[PDB]
Amino acid sequence: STKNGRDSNPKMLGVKVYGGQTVTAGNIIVRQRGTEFHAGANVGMGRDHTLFATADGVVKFEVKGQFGRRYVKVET
Amino acid sequence: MLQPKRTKFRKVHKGRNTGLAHRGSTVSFGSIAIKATERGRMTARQIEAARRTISRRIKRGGKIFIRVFPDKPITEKPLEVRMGNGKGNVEYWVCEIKPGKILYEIEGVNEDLAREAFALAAAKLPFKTTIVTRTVM
Amino acid sequence: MKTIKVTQTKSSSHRLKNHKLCLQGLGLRRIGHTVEVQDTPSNRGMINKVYYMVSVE
Amino acid sequence: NEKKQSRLRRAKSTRLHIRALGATRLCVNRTPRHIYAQVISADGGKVLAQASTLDASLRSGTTGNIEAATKVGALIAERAKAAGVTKVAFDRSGFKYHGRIKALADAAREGGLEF
Amino acid sequence: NFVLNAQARAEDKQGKGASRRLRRESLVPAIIYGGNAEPVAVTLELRELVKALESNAFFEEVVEIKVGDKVENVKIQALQRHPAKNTPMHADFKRA
RNA sequence: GCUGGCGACCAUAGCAAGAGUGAACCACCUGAUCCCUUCCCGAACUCAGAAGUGAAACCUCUUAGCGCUGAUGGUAGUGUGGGAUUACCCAUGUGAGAGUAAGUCAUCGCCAGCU
RNA sequence: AGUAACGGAGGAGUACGAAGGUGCGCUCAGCGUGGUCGGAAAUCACGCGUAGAGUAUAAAGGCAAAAGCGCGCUUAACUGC
RNA sequence: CGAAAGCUAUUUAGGUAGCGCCUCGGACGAAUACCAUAGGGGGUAGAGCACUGUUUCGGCUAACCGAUGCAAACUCCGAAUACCUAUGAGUACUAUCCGGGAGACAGACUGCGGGUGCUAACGUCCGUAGUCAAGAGGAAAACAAUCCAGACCGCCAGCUAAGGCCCCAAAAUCAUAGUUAAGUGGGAAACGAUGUGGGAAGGCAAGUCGGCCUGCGCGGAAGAUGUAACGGGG
Ligand SMILES: C[NH+](C)c1cc(NC(=O)CNC(C)(C)C)c(O)c2c1C[C@H]1C[C@H]3[C@H]([NH+](C)C)C(O)=C(C(N)=O)C(=O)[C@@]3(O)C(O)=C1C2=O
Ligand SMILES: C[NH+](C)c1cc(NC(=O)CNC(C)(C)C)c(O)c2c1C[C@H]1C[C@H]3[C@H]([NH+](C)C)C(O)=C(C(N)=O)C(=O)[C@@]3(O)C(O)=C1C2=O
Ligand SMILES: C[NH+](C)c1cc(NC(=O)CNC(C)(C)C)c(O)c2c1C[C@H]1C[C@H]3[C@H]([NH+](C)C)C(O)=C(C(N)=O)C(=O)[C@@]3(O)C(O)=C1C2=O
Ligand SMILES: [Mg+2]
Ligand SMILES: [Mg+2]
Ligand SMILES: [Mg+2]
Ligand SMILES: [Mg+2]
Ligand SMILES: [Mg+2]
Ligand SMILES: [Mg+2]
Ligand SMILES: [Mg+2]
Ligand SMILES: [Mg+2]
Ligand SMILES: [Mg+2]
Ligand SMILES: [Mg+2]
Ligand SMILES: [Mg+2]
Ligand SMILES: [Mg+2]
Ligand SMILES: [Mg+2]
Ligand SMILES: [Mg+2]
Ligand SMILES: [Mg+2]
Ligand SMILES: [Mg+2]
Ligand SMILES: [Mg+2]
Ligand SMILES: [Mg+2]
Ligand SMILES: [Mg+2]
Ligand SMILES: [Mg+2]
Repeated sequence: STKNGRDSNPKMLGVKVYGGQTVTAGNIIVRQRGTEFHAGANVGMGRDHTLFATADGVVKFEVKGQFGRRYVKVET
Repeated sequence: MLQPKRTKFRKVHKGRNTGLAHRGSTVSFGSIAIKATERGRMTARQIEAARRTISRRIKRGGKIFIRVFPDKPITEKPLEVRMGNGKGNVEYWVCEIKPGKILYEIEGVNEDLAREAFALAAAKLPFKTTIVTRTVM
Repeated sequence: MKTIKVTQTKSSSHRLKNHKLCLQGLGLRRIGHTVEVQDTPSNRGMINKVYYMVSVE
Repeated sequence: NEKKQSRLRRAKSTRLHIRALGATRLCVNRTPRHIYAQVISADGGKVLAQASTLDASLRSGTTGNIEAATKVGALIAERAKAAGVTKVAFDRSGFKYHGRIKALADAAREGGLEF
Repeated sequence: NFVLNAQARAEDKQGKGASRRLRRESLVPAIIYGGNAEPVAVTLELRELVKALESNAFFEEVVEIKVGDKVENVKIQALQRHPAKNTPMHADFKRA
């Protein structure tokens, strides 16, 4: 008998809406543990770092700033 | 026989030994080298045996550079146990050998004595080898 | 416009799902069947996917 | 250097929040000798209005005290209303809100600027 | 003095498959760059090159390549050898 | 031609090394009575100023030494079809990382002031 | 995205009225050089400082508008949704 | 017309239930798929040593520096594919939705990517494709799961696939140029050797010497009813 048999249930994280797709307000874009993506314009962040669309438009990923951050934003 | 002083993990996946050795394939420490032209595993016992037969032959003149180090642990199930009940116990350590890998290098010895020593070492190893010399590009 | 002739030369039965769909989307039904298709990039892609079981004029 | 470096670190938070709100910004700067106010667009690139102690109406006097700051606040309020700018967000730019900055901001509130 | 005789290597002789075909017919792909001209791709003969490689002046001298009625004064810049069998796979030449 | 502020852009823009700027501006500066500060301290923050100094700092120039960027070619890997089974080969498509030549001592915008 | 094994490794069955909210402020870890014990390693000063510190707690992913560290006032640790 | 041997749960594991997969009816009809183009996010293969570990040599007074390797639980990098969305040509009763009836929830093998095992097993456990299951025909002597191919019925018609063409047994004792002498072909390793063919060099001068790289062969090679490791003759 060994001491390794455990694991947790899957969490289904990841990008839910890719670049160029249309969203409505409230649509979830990214499920992430930390902020590997940061909220740009028309994108909000939930308590578990979920990125969601706060407006209609199309999704657009970028690399911005001097920290080279990945940003999600919604174009209206 | 060589062994890591410590490791992050005791047991390791089997893996696949595939591809060519493009990294450790150039004579860099000495003047003559033995190079594996075939693929396989090199246990620490084989490394010790080949080093002993080379060093006893060249009679301590010149330096020997061991370019392989056994850092992969290999497990085995004890005799007369069935197929479940977790992973077997570590027995020995191996280095993975891709064709083109330098195993031993000799510095400070003429070519003929070193070739005798390398022929003596080749009969202790499980893959085909070759004797290569240092070039300039 | 600028048609080409496409004949099926091998079987489509045990191929990948999308290779069979490329054959069906070209209009080919059986071994030895010949169809006349417009020469376009959209059709050249389907033909290139299944180059090995098809012959082109 | 160290002072300016730390003050810009202090200003970054309010600046990023104002940019996220998408608001017209009244950015102020204060030196030991002068004071400046700029009404800047939401994109952060266009200066919609400005005022300072270098205006041929405050320079000839004395600058760098609370009275000159009140005068600058009145002037920027007028010039900003002239360009159709009413609702702004005040950017103290790492300066404490009390003092000369507060005098400028109060003169701007009384001038008609809404914040 | 070393003189290597080369042929031009156009595209459709470049890439993985064509390079392997060349090396099967006892040829070596090579490239020449430096100066202000553009890189030129060439095919060398393997025996000529492995013979020149035995000498040491070949690595310290200005050697000459003839793509056909064109002189090229170069120096060897980089060699690529097959890892297991020591045969050279590709050569780099810097215009001199 | 110079400063100031706010941005775009995030090293081809940086480090390191030299060099220069005081009309104005900016910085250092003088003192804290007053408003404000200090788990002690006018260091910082804040206020009242203008006797000095560009010393420091900022800013601007110059320099490939290091960084950073970076081909071409080749190699590794790989989708499909085929052939072999120790991981390859062939046809076709794709094609790195590393390294080499080389390039870099930024480019741009709105506003204000001074020459 | 999901994905099994008596596969390889580790944690949980809590804590906290502040360790929550907010406004304001702050920036480590390590090095060198000096200084009463005091010393490799305490506190002080000065120079660097490549993120290597920290995070109630395991690991991963995050963390400069710091998500890390302080001070004031507070109850949004609200009700209907 | 036509499955499944899956997932989730279960005193559950050879039972059952919901979903997945089948069929019938109705509604609605390109919403769907294939391919092209466009737009996306990856952290795998490979690579690398910038972090965490590990590792060899050398310098320096242990840290650092130069050189040098390695990694499922390392990453300064980083594909092909796959996946998501939009637009478009052509070709396909496609896709959805509402009801009736199910069966099934023991799977197997082959390839590819893996864990485990001895880089054992017609082993075991996953992912992915095909086949069988539920699929006949031709080839592989015989031979579910390999290769070619999807049987509506009939025919003393023709063309072909895989595979073949001396005879058993349908079709070349066909053609051209080479290699092998071992019946190798028609079972096997480290290693051993003036076998024999070819290639690029080299040394010494009636040519000779010994080094490589390769094609095909040789030894290494011992089992129990009877040749018996080309299906046979040959
Ligand atoms: C474009 N780069 C060259 C740049 C420019 C400026 N300058 C400005 O924008 C303002 N001043 C200028 C415009 C140059 C006159 C910059 O101010 C900066 C930087 C670089 C960043 C890099 C930062 C980085 N991390 C935090 C994303 C980092 O890891 C380091 C580091 N040494 O490891 C940094 O130094 C960094 O934090 C940093 O400080 C940067 C800048 O400050
Ligand atoms: C804390 N911030 C203000 C900071 C400051 C400096 N530099 C200084 O402190 C300057 N040193 C002085 C005191 C001026 C001599 C910094 O140098 C840095 C950083 C931030 C870190 C952030 C790192 C980060 N992860 C690993 C925690 C990260 O993922 C990134 C990134 N771009 O994704 C980083 O850049 C980061 O690795 C990094 O390099 C930082 C700094 O270098
Ligand atoms: C270009 N970035 C990525 C960079 C890289 C390095 N290099 C390293 O730290 C290398 N260290 C290794 C060995 C790689 C671990 C760097 O060392 C630096 C920087 C950024 C500069 C920016 C400097 C800047 N200028 C205008 C003075 C500046 O004003 C700031 C600022 N306002 O924060 C800086 O941080 C800056 O002074 C600075 O410190 C930089 C670096 O040190
Ligand atoms: Mg990061
Ligand atoms: Mg703050
Ligand atoms: Mg290929
Ligand atoms: Mg390339
Ligand atoms: Mg590249
Ligand atoms: Mg950094
Ligand atoms: Mg049917
Ligand atoms: Mg229907
Ligand atoms: Mg790998
Ligand atoms: Mg069951
Ligand atoms: Mg079952
Ligand atoms: Mg199964
Ligand atoms: Mg089985
Ligand atoms: Mg059955
Ligand atoms: Mg059958
Ligand atoms: Mg059959
Ligand atoms: Mg039969
Ligand atoms: Mg016929
Ligand atoms: Mg016959
Ligand atoms: Mg004949």
